[PDB]
Amino acid sequence: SLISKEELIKLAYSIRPRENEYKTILTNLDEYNKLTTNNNENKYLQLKKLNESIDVFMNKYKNSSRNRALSNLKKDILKEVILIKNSNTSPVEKNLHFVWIGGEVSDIALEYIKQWADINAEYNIKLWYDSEAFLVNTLKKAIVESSTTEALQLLEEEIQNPQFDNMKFYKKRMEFIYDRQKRFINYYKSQINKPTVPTIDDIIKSHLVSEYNRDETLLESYRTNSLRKINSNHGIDIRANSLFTEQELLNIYSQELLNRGNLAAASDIVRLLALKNFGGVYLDVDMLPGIHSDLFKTIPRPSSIGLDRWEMIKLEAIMKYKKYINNYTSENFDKLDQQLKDNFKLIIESKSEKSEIFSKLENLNVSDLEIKIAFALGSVINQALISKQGSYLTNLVIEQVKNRYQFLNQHLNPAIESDNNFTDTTKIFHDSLFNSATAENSMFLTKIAPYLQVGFMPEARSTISLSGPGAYASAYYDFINLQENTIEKTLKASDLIEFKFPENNLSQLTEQEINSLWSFDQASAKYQFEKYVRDYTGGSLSEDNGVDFNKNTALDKNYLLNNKIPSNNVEEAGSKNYVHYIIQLQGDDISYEATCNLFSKNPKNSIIIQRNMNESAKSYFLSDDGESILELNKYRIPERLKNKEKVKVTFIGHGKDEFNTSEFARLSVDSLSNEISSFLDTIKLDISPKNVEVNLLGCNMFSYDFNVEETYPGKLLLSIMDKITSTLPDVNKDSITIGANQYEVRINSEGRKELLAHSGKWINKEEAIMSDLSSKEYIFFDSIDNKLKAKSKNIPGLASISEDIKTLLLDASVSPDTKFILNNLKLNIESSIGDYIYYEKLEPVKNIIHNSIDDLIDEFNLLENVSDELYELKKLNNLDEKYLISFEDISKNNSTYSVRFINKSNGESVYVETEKEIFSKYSEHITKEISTIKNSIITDVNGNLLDNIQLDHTSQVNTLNAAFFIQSLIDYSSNKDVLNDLSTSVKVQLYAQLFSTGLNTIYDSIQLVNLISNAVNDTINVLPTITEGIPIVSTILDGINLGAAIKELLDEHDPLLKKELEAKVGVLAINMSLSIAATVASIVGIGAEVTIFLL
Amino acid sequence: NESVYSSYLDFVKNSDGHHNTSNFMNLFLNNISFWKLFGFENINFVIDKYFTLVGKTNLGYVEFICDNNKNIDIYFGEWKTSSSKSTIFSGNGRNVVVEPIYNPDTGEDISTSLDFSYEPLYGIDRYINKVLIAPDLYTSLININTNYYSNEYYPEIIVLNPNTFHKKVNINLDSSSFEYKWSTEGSDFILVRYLEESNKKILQKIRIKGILSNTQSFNKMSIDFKDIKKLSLGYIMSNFKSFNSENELDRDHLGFKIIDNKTYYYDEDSKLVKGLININNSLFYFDPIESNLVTGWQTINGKKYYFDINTGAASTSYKIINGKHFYFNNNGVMQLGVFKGPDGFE
Ligand SMILES: [Zn+2]
Repeated sequence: SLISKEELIKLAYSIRPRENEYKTILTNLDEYNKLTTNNNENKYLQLKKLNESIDVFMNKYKNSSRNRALSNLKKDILKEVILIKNSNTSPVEKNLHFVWIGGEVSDIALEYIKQWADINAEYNIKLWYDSEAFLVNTLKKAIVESSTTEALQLLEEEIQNPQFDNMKFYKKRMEFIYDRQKRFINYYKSQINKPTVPTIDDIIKSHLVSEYNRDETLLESYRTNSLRKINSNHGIDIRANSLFTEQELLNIYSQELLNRGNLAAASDIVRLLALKNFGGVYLDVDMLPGIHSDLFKTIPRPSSIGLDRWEMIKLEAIMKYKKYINNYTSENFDKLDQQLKDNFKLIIESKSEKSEIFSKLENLNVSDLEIKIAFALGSVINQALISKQGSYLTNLVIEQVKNRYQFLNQHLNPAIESDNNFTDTTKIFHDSLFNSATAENSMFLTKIAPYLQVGFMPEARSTISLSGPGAYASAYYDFINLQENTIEKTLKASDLIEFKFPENNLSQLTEQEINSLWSFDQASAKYQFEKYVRDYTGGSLSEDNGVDFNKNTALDKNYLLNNKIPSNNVEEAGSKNYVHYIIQLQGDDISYEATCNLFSKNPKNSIIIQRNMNESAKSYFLSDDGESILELNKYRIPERLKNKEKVKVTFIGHGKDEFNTSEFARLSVDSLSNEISSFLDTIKLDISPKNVEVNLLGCNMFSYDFNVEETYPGKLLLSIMDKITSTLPDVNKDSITIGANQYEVRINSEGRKELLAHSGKWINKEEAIMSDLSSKEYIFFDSIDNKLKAKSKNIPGLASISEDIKTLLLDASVSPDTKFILNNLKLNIESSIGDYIYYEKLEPVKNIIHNSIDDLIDEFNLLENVSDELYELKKLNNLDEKYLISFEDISKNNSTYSVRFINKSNGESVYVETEKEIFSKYSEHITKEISTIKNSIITDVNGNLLDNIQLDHTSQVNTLNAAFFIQSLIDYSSNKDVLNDLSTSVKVQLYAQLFSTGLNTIYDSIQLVNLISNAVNDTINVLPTITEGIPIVSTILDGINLGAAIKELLDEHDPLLKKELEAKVGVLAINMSLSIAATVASIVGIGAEVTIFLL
Repeated sequence: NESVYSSYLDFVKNSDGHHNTSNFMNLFLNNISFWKLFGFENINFVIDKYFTLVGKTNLGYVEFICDNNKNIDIYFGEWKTSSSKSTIFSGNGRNVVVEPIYNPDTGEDISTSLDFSYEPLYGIDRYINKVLIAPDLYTSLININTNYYSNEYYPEIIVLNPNTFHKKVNINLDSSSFEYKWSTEGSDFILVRYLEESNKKILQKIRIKGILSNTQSFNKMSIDFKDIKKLSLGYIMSNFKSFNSENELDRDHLGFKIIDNKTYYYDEDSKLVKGLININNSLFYFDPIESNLVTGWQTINGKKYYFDINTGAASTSYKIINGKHFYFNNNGVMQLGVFKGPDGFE
């Protein structure tokens, strides 16, 4: 489908002689042009050879004129690799792949697989497992439990402290995991060089019995029960099958199967091996068959429930009314209105059996060059894959996993072979990683740095970078761009849609998927440590356990004005255009002091409406340029904060001690929504801002990165949007952001940040400060997507935190445990900073300066597009070049457009037929811009086109936009332009509409040929300029630019120009020449001589 | 010409904000002694709606035009440095778009460098909005000559993201590295060089547009300082001090803003106006440093103006200040001598 070997020499013409790299490019291109569609893998490899031929030529010859054309050809290649893989439509191998590596299949997983088996009976079920990988889960649970006990007894005197960072406990627990895993791998290496070979289960049995107080018969019973369950549920073994062919793949699979216990990466590798050896579809157990689109075609949409939670409602109702999966907890569906439930009842009971309640597609049109992957949060997720036998792109995914594990092993095996403590080996591993650092793979090494910590310490996510979605995204970038072994280069979401799993075939928003989406982060780590210390010794050991009391202390204004404001050291250095309603909701001193300090951060632009006592709330703000506290009514403002554009509500309270807490300040999401509604009604009479922001602050109030709609801030925002957009005008839904801090941080006199712990005072838990400041993002509704996105974090702020970590690690008065905790925190911070660049999560500036730039880019893209389909139209129906298109006259004529082309040598008009309506739209836009330019030129004298200067800005910007558009069209050069000459077409149209009548009325071909010749000859400058570089004075008389016309009239003395200047404009120019003076004097003398005669 | 335009630029810079109203050109004509063209000194020169002044630079030219509000601003401008063409219009704001010069007859090799300097922005820097560098797909090296301290205003330099075939694009700044801090707003990188050169608080901003959108662009730019070179953007972000770049004065407005307690005016280009400008058939003064309205007595280039405490407009007739009596002409300049107020000739 690419251009032939010809038409390229006409494109890449250069003064340099044709180089041998250019000859290689031409040979590769022609050898690709002559090829057969069969064996798409080689059809792909020819393109993947031509591409690097072009890349080598460009890199070698940077200052080469050819590099223009070949860059457009590479882009064409980028749009041709998509065409390939769109030819094959063969049905996918009718196999459904499920993976359960290690442990036994849960009955929930089996019930989930039952839907796929029953509904898609055409496909056979493949539940992958291993013969000797059944006790890995037991070993992992045993080691983590023993290490938890060891760490708790090691820090027993410290864990009793309510304000104790659980990261130290996790550090000790990881030291113990690494010790136990080193013991296990030493045992495995010792017992693997034995006569014959023991099964991995045998080594695990021996280790568990000898060290972990286990019984062999229990392990054997578990093994046989798991084997029976898996086999009865369509179990397929891996060891007893040809799946582990390459030794490197076996090494990297056993790298997480037994060295680490990371069965997730084992699944990520065995799924790829299964999809390569055989074909079919892989699905994680959490996924469910899709529903029919038309089954719920009606619109019971509440518009107050998130679009994802709407799918959750659909599935929950489906499996609650007609029970398909056991114990499908309806905690989300069974709270909606009764009419909606009755409608769902009618819909579900009005259908046929299970075969039609859920969709089932056998029309999976994939190619052997392609794999499909599910989508989540606008990124790839390997929860659902489709690929034939030995798919080439799948092979690219295996190659990417192999390269990533090659780097990780190369930098880790030297660190782990030397027998050292966990801290020492991690230090060595990090040193090797960052000594081998490169600009290309800096984020990769940042992500894989806590490889030994994945699954056991919070915020450790390296599987995503080695075998998870990162590897698949890199493989997709390799496939689209024909590259190889790319690490961090990402693919735009527009080009990623072609590989998407069919949306009808997947119900991703599933209860088990949602349950598994909860990442092991600081938020979850807090409650995991709390559970550990609840199971050990006893007692709540909670932060709220410390004298949480319900006193009603009013504001000590003297305390605020004498200790809070004077001692303030936090500098905002931002915008400060906000009114900050510090609505403290709990009367305890823990919230009271946080309230006072947060007031002290910016006392003037902040007001306290403390709600410790119900019917006494009063705005305790600061007097205008004074040292006094002025007390208005509830939620009132000093009336000097009337022009403030932002309302920063900062509800202070204590959230419930539960993961994903449901109640904040003892008020749930609905009660707090009502409170915010009363807030908005009260402030509607005072302030009408533009950006509302809620800043919930308190213990157990994290900013969760996953399952945002299930979070307290997310549900709160989902509640207060109608009230925000109605009560407060000029506040669109996307301007509301809700955050959730956990600690109140101040800067003391020595510059050290301190947190108000629940034990009173201001403790200096530096790791807690920097983790809390790092882990906070603002949930905001996205009206363009009807989803709750997260605002970009303060990247300069995150880098400031990272630099603080750097300098504070440089200090020698810090514990080694704290040293490595802060190193890991810095790693996470820089990984998040890299993620905001890798995931395309940063929005453009979107202002007047950028809009003109962005609109120009969009115009250029549409220009290239239109040139592309006009090249397509000039390829078929012959008509290639030298038949300049006439955009002025395009006729729809009953949904089949008839466009006119004009030959160069003669005025030959052919009204070819096209079906695409894009030509009409582009012609309309071109005519509009040319009309704007023509209206900017009120008159032309002797074809000089006197500009009509407009001093208003609107006309100036309109004229400049039209001039940019037309000049970009006129000066166009491209790979397609040589066979198209779109630039010549637009230049001809502009010359016709300006110098003569419109191109619609120029059917007379004899003068049309002259018009074609003249338009191409001269260059028309349509850009707004008073003087076209001529060093002359400019005479602009009440709008008309006349200086150039007068100068050329007085220099050349064109009689025509004088005539049209006298007539059209009304300009008389005095010729001060001596010759004209002599002629006029002679004229007058002759007239005097002849007139006085009387004959 | 080059000499007269250089003198005009010196006069504009040496002015105290009186550089954009129509009366400014009358002051310039008095300074250049344009009355000597006719022969007598009592000539009142009329600066009308469509008055145009074209000044030739050693590189190119700049054309200023008068507006409907009797304000003079850059209508057009173009200057070429044999490697980079810089063009300013009025419809795209007052933005200097710097692009690599597209050599005709493309058979010859195409240059990869694209330089920029503050030299051509002398004097007219008070009319410029921003500098938009627009490298093409052939641009590999971008030289930013930041060592020019004889200016007053340093427009933000916006480097547009190039959809280029080059693996790396080099931004070479002719300055040190300890001066620069960095920041981000949206998906744009920001490098701010703040220094004290001859008691001048020079602050130069260089943002790169859309450079944080994807790793294809983040890892493409390489920063080259005078002391340390071949720095990637990640190196800058991990080694250089970071500041907060968002400010209220950088938003987009069309009229009067009351930011904090200071009033600013955003003209048609949604940019702050600076100096003594005509607004709504009234004369206002904005500080040539902070661009905010000032009320009271202002000595602009030696001439005293009074601006109302409430509305900020300039007094243009007999006025009573603190009980005392003052006289101002229609241009707002305080007058000395005997003049007729309502009470009589004072
Ligand atoms: Zn609390």
